Amino acid sequence: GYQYGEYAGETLERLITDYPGRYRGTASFAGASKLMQSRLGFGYQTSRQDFTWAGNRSSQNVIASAPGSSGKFLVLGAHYDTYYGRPTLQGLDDNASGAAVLTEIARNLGGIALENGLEVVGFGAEEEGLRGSRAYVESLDASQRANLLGMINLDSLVTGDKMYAHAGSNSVSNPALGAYREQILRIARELDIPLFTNPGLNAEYPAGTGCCSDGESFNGMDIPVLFIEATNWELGDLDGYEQTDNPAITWHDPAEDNKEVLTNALGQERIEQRMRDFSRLLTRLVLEQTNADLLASTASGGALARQMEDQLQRQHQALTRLHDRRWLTLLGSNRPVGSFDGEVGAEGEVSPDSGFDMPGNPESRRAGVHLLGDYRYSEALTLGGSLAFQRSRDKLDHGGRIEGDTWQLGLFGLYNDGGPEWLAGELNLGHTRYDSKRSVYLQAAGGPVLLDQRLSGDTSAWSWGARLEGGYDFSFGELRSGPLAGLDYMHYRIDDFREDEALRTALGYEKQDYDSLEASLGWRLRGELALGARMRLQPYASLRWVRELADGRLDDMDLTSRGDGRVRVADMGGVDKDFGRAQLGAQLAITEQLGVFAEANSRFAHSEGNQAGYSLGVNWQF
Ligand SMILES: NC(=[NH2+])NCCC[C@H](N)C(=O)O
Ligand SMILES: [Zn+2]
Ligand SMILES: [Zn+2]
Repeated sequence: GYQYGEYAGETLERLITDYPGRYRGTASFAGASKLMQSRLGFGYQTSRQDFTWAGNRSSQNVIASAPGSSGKFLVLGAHYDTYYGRPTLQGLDDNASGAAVLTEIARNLGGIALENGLEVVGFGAEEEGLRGSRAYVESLDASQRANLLGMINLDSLVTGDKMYAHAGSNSVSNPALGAYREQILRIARELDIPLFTNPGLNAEYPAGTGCCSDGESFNGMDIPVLFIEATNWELGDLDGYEQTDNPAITWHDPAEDNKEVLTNALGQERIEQRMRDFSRLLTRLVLEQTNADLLASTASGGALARQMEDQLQRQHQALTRLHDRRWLTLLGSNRPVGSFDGEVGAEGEVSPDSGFDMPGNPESRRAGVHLLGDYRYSEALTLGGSLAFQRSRDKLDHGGRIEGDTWQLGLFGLYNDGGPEWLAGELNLGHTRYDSKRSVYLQAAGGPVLLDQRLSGDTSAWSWGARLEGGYDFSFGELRSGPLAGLDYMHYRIDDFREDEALRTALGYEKQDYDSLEASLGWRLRGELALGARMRLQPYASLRWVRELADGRLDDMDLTSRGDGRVRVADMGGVDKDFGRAQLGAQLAITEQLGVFAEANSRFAHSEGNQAGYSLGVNWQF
């Protein structure tokens, strides 16, 4: 997509060349307004609103609106009108740059969900005595004025060497009025964007505040106001009229303010760079202010929490698969009770990136240690334990990464009287420690990177539960296979953790107390192909369905952003409660003690959820 400000440059060129000399009662003005609406119409319900003042005098202003859940919109006003006594002559410095940056911001916010709506307003006939802004405020009713979260104004975004962003003249009463001024100062400081403010040297104007722009009408209410202009308050009468210390001339007039003249005197690189800086700065300000960044961060946090729960369930399903391999081994050559029968080994797993489902493209890989041991008399029932370690570095998108060491303790008892029928049981306990590193990559459709922040966090989550399986089967030849039924239960608990990073996008999680009840039914296989003097392969595969009787995994979490702290409901999507998983592989025995394996587990659902996974490990039975 287009970089930061390139689209602003394109729309500036179109505005200044195709429709120069835009003023009230002009066909060029109508063409310019049509162009203005056409530029920012992406993702907006643009609707020009004609107004009148003093009878015959009338004009119109472009309004682009984005629906907001909170019902309080933020207004980005910037007129596209030139001086009245300047017909058919391009006005660049006056507000062409402002209009270009405004359309740039409107497009960069297009297609983005916003908790607070954005109402990009392109004013007109402003040079005629602020008619557009006053008429817009007049059209506002009590509800709109109550819901005016704030106002941002643009004007003369090129000529001024040092850019400024000063709040309204009403900042003297409420010290908190200049909230937008403070936010834009913070963003400019954090993005290496030089942005001063009003020095307040002149007593005629309030310190840190501007005047004589669109927000003169918005000052009527105690709402944040932000004038964004490029001037030079340390030069001339300290009122910004001499906006540039360069030779140049300086304001809107026929004799100056032309594309070629500005390019020759101030350099095209300067105008382009200032337009890019304004685009990026205001895009970040609108993101942080309309809480669109908070909405994106909460959406990414919901995705991260869902993926963390999926990682925990994947780890415990890997533990149960290890138990299943041990049971496969145990179902043959029962051997005398007692003696030495402990087992140990390392197991690894590679998860293909084809799982998808979760928004982060979950490419994962598992590895770790595990222990085993089991003996009991009568050779029918044998109960034993296991001590497992696992570190599944489930990797998100845009550099996101989740990883956690895990300790697992299980007690399982396998019962078989030597016949076709068998049954068993199982329990588990897991004390993992996630090191969350998620990414919040928010960008417009075809637009540049609006914001790319990486959060970090540390959480410990416990998990317990129970399990049991069994069945019976016949066999043709040396290989057996038949129906197996099982019950899986795990009451995961993910403790609340707050992100270490101090940003707006950092989140504050909550305790997750949810249970998964995977009732199952399927078919299994088990055989022995003893090719070689010591090798005895154990083919085995499964095709079993699962139907949850409960939530399975938490759907919606109450999250609060560190920037604001309000209660935000984040949706992690639906929970696939109707699917089935399949297994495949075999187990080798290099000797009586050593033995490798290669199991592939592949959850399959026809509607949504097709996770896949491979695994290879070696057991030293000693
Ligand atoms: N001292 C100032 N605030 N000067 C800037 C005035 C800009 C003027 N309202 C315009 O739109 O062209
Ligand atoms: Zn002007
Ligand atoms: Zn202006």
